[PDB]
Amino acid sequence: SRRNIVGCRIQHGWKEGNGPVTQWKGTVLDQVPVNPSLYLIKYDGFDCVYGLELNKDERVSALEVLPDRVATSRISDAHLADTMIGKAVEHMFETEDGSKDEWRGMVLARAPVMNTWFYITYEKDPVLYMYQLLDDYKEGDLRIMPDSLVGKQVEYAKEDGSKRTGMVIHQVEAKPSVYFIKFDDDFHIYVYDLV
Ligand SMILES: O=C(c1ccc(C(=O)N2CCC(CCN3CCCC3)CC2)c(Nc2ccc(OCN3CCCC3)cc2)c1)N1CCC(CCN2CCCC2)CC1
Ligand SMILES: [Cl-]
Ligand SMILES: [Mg+2]
Repeated sequence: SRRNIVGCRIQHGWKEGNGPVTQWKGTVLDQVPVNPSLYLIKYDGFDCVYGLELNKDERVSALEVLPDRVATSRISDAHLADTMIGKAVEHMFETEDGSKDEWRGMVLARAPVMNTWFYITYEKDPVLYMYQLLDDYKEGDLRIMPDSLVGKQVEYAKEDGSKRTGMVIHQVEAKPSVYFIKFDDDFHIYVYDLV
C-alpha cells in the first residue's frame, strides 16, 4: 500500500468547494497514532499545524512524495528550550500592517522533524502553531510568565446554534491536562485544557 511519510516533504492538489485545484508543498510532521489516516502537516509559508487524512480526503489529488531531505539541526540552547516548554508566554510579532501585536499563549512541546521549532497555542486563537521560539526569545520578542482521553470521541457545544464533533488525538506531556483535538470539517488542530 503506502510508505511511511513522516519526516518527508510532499506536494498535492487541493480543491475547496467548487473552486479550482491549488498546489501545495508541506512537511509531514507526524502520523496520528489513534487515527493513522490523519497526518499533521506544516505547509510552506504558513506556521500552523494542519491535520489532513492525506489518502482518504477526496479534496486531495495528485499526492506526490518529494525527495527533499529536510536539513537537520542540533538546537541553539537546550536548557532554555527545556525550561520554556509548558510555560505561559507573551509573544510579540509584526502584523501585516507593520504595527506590533502581542499575544498570550502557552509553549506546548518541541516540534517533531523540524528541531528548531516549537508547538505553541494562543488565547486569541486556540489552535496549534509552530515558531522558532529560541530566536524570538533572543530577539526580545518572547517573555516567559510566572507559573487517557486520547482516542475518545468528544463534542464542543458552541452557542449560538450548533456544536462541533471530533476526536482527542494527543496529550501534551508537559501539561497532561491539555489535549489536541481534531474536529470534523476543520483541518486545524485545536488545543484545549480539559481540566
Ligand atoms: O487560510 C489560510 C491562511 C492565510 C494567511 C495566513 C497568514 O499569513 N497569516 C499571517 C501570520 C499569522 C499570525 C499568527 N501568529 C503571528 C505570531 C503569533 C500569532 C496570521 C495569518 C495564514 N496563516 C495562518 C493559518 C492558520 C492560522 O490559524 C487560524 N487563525 C488565524 C486568526 C484566526 C484563525 C493562523 C494563521 C493562513 N490558508 C493557508 C494554509 C492552508 C493549509 C490548509 N490547506 C488545506 C490543504 C492544503 C492546505 C489553509 C488556508
Ligand atoms: Cl492576547
Ligand atoms: Mg496582552
